[PDB]
Amino acid sequence: VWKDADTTLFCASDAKAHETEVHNVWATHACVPTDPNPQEIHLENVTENFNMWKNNMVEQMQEDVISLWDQSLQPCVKLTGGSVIKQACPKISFDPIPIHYCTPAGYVILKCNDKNFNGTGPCKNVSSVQCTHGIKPVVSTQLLLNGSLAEEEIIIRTENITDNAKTIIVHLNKSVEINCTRPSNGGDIRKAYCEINGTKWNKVLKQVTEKLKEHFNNKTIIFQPPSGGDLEITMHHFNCRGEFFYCNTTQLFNNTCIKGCNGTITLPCKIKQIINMWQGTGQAMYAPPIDGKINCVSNITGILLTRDGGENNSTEIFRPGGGNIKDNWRSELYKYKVVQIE
Amino acid sequence: DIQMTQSPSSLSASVGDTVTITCQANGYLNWYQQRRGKAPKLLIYDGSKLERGVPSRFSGRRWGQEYNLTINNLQPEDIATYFCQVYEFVVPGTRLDLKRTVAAPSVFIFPPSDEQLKSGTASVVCLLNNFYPREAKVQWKVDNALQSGNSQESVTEQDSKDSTYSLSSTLTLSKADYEKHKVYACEVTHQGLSSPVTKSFNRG
Amino acid sequence: QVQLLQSGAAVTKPGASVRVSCEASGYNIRDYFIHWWRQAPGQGLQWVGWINPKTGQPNNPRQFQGRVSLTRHASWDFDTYSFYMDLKALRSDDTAVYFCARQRSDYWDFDVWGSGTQVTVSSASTKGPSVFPLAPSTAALGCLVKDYFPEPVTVSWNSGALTSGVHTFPAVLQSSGLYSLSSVVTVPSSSLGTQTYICNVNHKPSNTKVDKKVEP
Ligand SMILES: *[C@@H]1O[C@H](CO)[C@@H](O)[C@H](O)[C@H]1NC(C)=O
Ligand SMILES: *[C@@H]1O[C@H](CO)[C@@H](O)[C@H](O)[C@H]1NC(C)=O
Ligand SMILES: *[C@@H]1O[C@H](CO)[C@@H](O)[C@H](O)[C@H]1NC(C)=O
Ligand SMILES: *[C@@H]1O[C@H](CO)[C@@H](O)[C@H](O)[C@H]1NC(C)=O
Ligand SMILES: *[C@@H]1O[C@H](CO)[C@@H](O)[C@H](O)[C@H]1NC(C)=O
Ligand SMILES: *[C@@H]1O[C@H](CO)[C@@H](O)[C@H](O)[C@H]1NC(C)=O
Ligand SMILES: *[C@@H]1O[C@H](CO)[C@@H](O)[C@H](O)[C@H]1NC(C)=O
Ligand SMILES: *[C@@H]1O[C@H](CO)[C@@H](O)[C@H](O)[C@H]1NC(C)=O
Ligand SMILES: *[C@@H]1O[C@H](CO)[C@@H](O)[C@H](O)[C@H]1NC(C)=O
Ligand SMILES: *[C@@H]1O[C@H](CO)[C@@H](O)[C@H](O)[C@H]1NC(C)=O
Ligand SMILES: *[C@@H]1O[C@H](CO)[C@@H](O)[C@H](O)[C@H]1NC(C)=O
Repeated sequence: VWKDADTTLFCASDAKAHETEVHNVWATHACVPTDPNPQEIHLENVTENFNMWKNNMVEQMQEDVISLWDQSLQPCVKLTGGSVIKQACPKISFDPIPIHYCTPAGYVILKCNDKNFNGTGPCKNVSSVQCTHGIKPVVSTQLLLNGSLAEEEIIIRTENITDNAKTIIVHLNKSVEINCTRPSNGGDIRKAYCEINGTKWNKVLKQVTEKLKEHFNNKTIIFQPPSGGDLEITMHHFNCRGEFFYCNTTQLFNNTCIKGCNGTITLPCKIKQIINMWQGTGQAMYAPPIDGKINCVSNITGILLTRDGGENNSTEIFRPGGGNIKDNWRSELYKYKVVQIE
Repeated sequence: DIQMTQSPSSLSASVGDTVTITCQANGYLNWYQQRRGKAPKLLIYDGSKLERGVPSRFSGRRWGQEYNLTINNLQPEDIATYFCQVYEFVVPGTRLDLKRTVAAPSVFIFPPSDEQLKSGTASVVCLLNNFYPREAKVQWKVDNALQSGNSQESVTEQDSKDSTYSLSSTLTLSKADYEKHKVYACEVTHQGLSSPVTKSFNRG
Repeated sequence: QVQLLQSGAAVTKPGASVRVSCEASGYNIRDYFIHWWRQAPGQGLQWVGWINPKTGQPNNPRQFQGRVSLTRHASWDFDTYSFYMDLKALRSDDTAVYFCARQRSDYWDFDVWGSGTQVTVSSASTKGPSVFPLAPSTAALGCLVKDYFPEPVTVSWNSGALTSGVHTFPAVLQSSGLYSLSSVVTVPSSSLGTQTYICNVNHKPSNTKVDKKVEP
């Protein structure tokens, strides 16, 4: 017998002490080494309720990354209320590493094994572990990168789908590479591009529309561009090698392709020095991009969408979304829950 | 796919009374009060949870698919429109009024001003004054002919004290047509009046 | 103390554009969604959309899609915010009171509302009203306020000395495009002959002030 409880976790990783990479340095001082052989025990005939949307595990990972970024990439310029801060802002090595979250003495983590679990409700196949799986603290919008895949089939997560103010998380059951480079000799040095296999993407994209039909009474499913807002959300915002990329994904949500829709899709990108910090603390300013080829190959494993409100009846409309980076952490911790041993 | 309906949409009750209205929705329902010309005021959230700084007369029942809104000890300040809301969806609402001040209208008739006739326009105004209930019937007779299509009437909100209404009907026609007939009548029909009251005047 | 303050009334020709503002203050503003609503004359409310203050993200229904643009900007200390609604290509039936409100919970409960902003859409240039007298015959009398645009006018009597039994009817929309109302009052029969009765009419949009004396 136990009970749902909150407490301070701790973290584990395989940070190398010689690495100058920023995630490596942080985890070297904040995290314990990983356990070679972790135990998992499957609990017989036990049912626990989960709620990925009210899971304090998230808050803590959030504090971790905010602290990671605040120590590691500080801008040349930032605002503080009504004052301008100037500091040295040198280039850094940037490649996020998997971080496991671990309970202290007197607590455990409960894990859901139901393959079609949406994140909110009863779970029948429950086990127990000492730590989560390794989670890369990847920050991005619109698309979810380098995460974990649903064990087939595809899953829709919300909290309340009938609420249009509630972000929808689509969890893929097969991944699609995304290949982004700012070419060698830099001639706009800020001009970059992202490449996706259209044949693979459009099949997956069609399947998502099929699953959305299940939650929306066989209505027609249409994708549309973001309606407005900060550039960090209208574009596909992410960090690669320390540089701030913004990509146009109009071509990524093409309803006609769901003729010549099989070719390699190329998305136009740009590297920006002036940004709005995801921490929510206003504008910052960074140095021009480094020299040479800058390449990021990632897996798309999930999408964040927002449904148009109001009376539509005939159709439902879905535009890409984001901004709340806690939702990135929710996409990986949806299956975990802390309890205290009574 | 959220659907919701309303209840009677118009009812009347006396001072210090208990009134209820019902909606039938499938989501988080809220209740608002709106006085004429002003912004809405929240009264109840989630069906039963009473908003602070709001008289304890109000309450809500959260059983099944229907949502009740109750008002005890009806005060003069409580007279306004009320409506429910689920997410982005809202119903028109339900008007409110009191009872039992059964009074006849003080029916008057007004000819056009001489200053008006210089600009080639004649507006005849018939006035009903202080009555209850609001249901009345006004028809213009010109030389004993029913006038239809060329009339605009206007109604006031229920007066705070005497609890009565007022209606003003304006017949509007060209100067040439006004100087064409002699007798203009403004017959009035009310449930209170034993007989229809007819007021008239001869042009000149 | 929380506070939502909306801008002054608007008047425009069809096909044009208008911007209404909403300024929030005394609370933690990044933590709440702001919705816009509108109310056409004699009609119920109608959802215009929401905007996330943190990101600027808008959500609008099908009809206002294409038109309408929700925006926000914050002060230096993030202590005060301004929320704009830019409605494009105005149609006559866009005439409504535009509200802004705060969404407190997931209950979509709105506890704090803006005062409202009057937005009038039509042709019809600004015109003062003509005030004609309504001769009396207890008895009754009043004034006729014909042909003005836009609303509203404010009618009193004897510079606000006579308020008893005053019935100022809500204006009506004449087929021309101009509004018109009527103000009346009731007095004893012995009143006529000694007392001076004056109706005070003000139409600010045309800067037209008129004091008329009613008499048999
Ligand atoms: C529960 O889930 C695990 C997956 O980790 C699976 O291997 C196991 O067979 C399931 N147990 C039962 C009996 O459903
Ligand atoms: C997730 O599953 C639970 C249990 O069936 C259900 O209550 C909830 O509505 C589901 N969420 C959705 C529809 O995504
Ligand atoms: C890309 O996804 C594949 C599985 O489809 C996986 O093997 C690989 O680890 C992923 N690459 C990453 C996360 O860098
Ligand atoms: C992923 O799930 C869909 C149904 O949601 C299913 O059609 C498909 O077979 C699954 N993909 C794979 C690779 O198994
Ligand atoms: C990614 O794209 C670049 C440039 O088009 C190409 O050189 C590289 O081979 C691609 N990498 C992979 C693994 O797809
Ligand atoms: C692109 O995606 C399709 C769909 O799976 C795949 O079959 C094809 O081999 C890919 N094209 C490449 C890797 O050249
Ligand atoms: C993305 O590209 C499309 C098509 O070129 C363009 O219409 C749109 O303005 C772009 N979106 C953003 C946010 O830059
Ligand atoms: C979808 O893709 C097709 C194939 O390239 C393209 O021609 C078309 O313009 C796209 N549809 C849009 C963006 O309207
Ligand atoms: C995903 O993983 C690959 C290495 O496996 C890395 O190169 C890439 O930077 C990661 N994605 C992002 C945007 O961090
Ligand atoms: C979500 O909200 C609805 C409407 O208020 C409520 O009836 C329902 O129980 C909730 N469902 C979920 C998925 O939590
Ligand atoms: C008010 O609501 C309750 C709950 O549904 C309902 O049973 C009852 O009939 C209503 N009360 C009145 C006075 O009709």
